[PDB]
Amino acid sequence: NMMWWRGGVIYQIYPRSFLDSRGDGVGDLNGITEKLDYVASLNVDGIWLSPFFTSPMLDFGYDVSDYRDVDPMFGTLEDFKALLEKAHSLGLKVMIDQVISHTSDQHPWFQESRQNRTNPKADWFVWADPKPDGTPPNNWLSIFGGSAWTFDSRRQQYYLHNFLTSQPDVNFHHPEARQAQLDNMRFWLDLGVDGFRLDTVNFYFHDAELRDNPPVPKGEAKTLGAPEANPYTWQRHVYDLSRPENLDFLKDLRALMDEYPGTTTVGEIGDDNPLERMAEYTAGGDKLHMAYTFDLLNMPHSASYLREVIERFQRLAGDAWPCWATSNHDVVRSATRWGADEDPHAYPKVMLAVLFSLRGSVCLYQGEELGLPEADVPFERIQDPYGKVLWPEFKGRDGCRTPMPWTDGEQGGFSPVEPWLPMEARHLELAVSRQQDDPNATLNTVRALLAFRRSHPALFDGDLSLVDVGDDLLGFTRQKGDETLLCVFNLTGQEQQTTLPVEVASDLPVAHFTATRDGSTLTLPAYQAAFMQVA
Ligand SMILES: [Mg+2]
Repeated sequence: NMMWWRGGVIYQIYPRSFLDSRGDGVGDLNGITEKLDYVASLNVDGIWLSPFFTSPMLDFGYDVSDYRDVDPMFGTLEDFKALLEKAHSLGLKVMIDQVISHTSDQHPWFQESRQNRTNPKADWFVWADPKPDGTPPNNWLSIFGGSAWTFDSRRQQYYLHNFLTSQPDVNFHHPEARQAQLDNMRFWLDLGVDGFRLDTVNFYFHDAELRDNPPVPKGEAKTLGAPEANPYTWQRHVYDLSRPENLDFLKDLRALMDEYPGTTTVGEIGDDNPLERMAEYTAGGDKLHMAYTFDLLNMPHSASYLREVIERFQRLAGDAWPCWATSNHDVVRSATRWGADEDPHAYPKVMLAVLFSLRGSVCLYQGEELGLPEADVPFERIQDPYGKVLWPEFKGRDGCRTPMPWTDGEQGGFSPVEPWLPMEARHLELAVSRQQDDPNATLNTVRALLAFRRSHPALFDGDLSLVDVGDDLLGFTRQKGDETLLCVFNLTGQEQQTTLPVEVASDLPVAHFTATRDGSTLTLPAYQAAFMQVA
């Protein structure tokens, strides 16, 4: 089953906030291992672990100082090997973040590189002379605030960092640096991991000519990957990322993956035109296997919007393959971001039915299966550096990173001490223990939906054809071989009725959804999904 990834459903675990088995208030690897039975019970096909590598934690793991080891607060490399073995014993694939665009400034490569202009690693990061006036080489901005360039007195040069000052970007124009990153990835492949989530995958190359970005014209939409309050959104990102050279590197990376049959990659795209970049990066069978974008990670969420995304994607490369996600550790939890003005119990169920019915692979974020709302983290508990630069207009990402509620008890059973981010009180009522045996809880809707998805080949990788069910319903067929299903979703809080545009052979009940069909007339109460076998 070497193509499991092309349609598979992956559960994203954010290790710091999953389960603290050790007792310091931070989630760790043994905590994950303890809960792998729960993960398998979701009927997902695998997991993706956010970073657990040695890190000063200034960007909570995305600032890596040793690519081939586990940070002591998460445990050890043997703990990882044990996690991997247990996941495999349960039939789960294990993917891990690879953060190859940048290192921590505490990474030995950077410690060496920064000493002078002449050392063996001088060119492994992106160094440039100041302008004659002493200022940065160009107008590029860090996503986390200020110039993307920081001066280092040792070299009398600036280095580039798209993110924190402590996250210097690796110079992909330097072949030895690219190869060192591939070798780091091979280390994990040799341990038996099933694949990688590639952080900021389109960022790897910058323009060697260091050209200024043009401004975004007034009245034009801002990028989907950053809050509008961020100055980063005032530029069109043409020279700082998404450069042609990256396509060739993706081929080298794919060649590595191809040496390990059954392994996969999902790239994180952060681009002004993200569907286009995802299609380009995942086409040709010789680059990324799949990638996700911020198209479904932002504010719009109507049936019309979703149709628009699908229509746009269906004009792009026919050999592209998307991974769809509605939540992750970088954005407001979907139950709030999309569902704040909808019924808090019913809406996440139909939203997830949609996610699980789109043509593509799926990433499901920890806690999204519980219908968890965004947490409200008080100012004095804020941890994310991205929550301390644009406050209060943008409050960072801590609200989606609060600890998982295993129980309704003290700290939700997450830790014996006060956790690194506060347990959200509302989450206790929605805890795993509270949903486990409630057939009406979102947890069990998810289990049922994913069991249903598994039972229909059309819902793994079938073609998708939009059908006309009116403006306020989302409807499409999914087809693989002899199976054609009609899928219709009412994402609204009001009943909708439509004539069906295709002939239906039978109804397919799932997960306590309650749509009524009388011949060609389909009635969908608020927040209901309907699946039918097409004649
Ligand atoms: Mg711990």
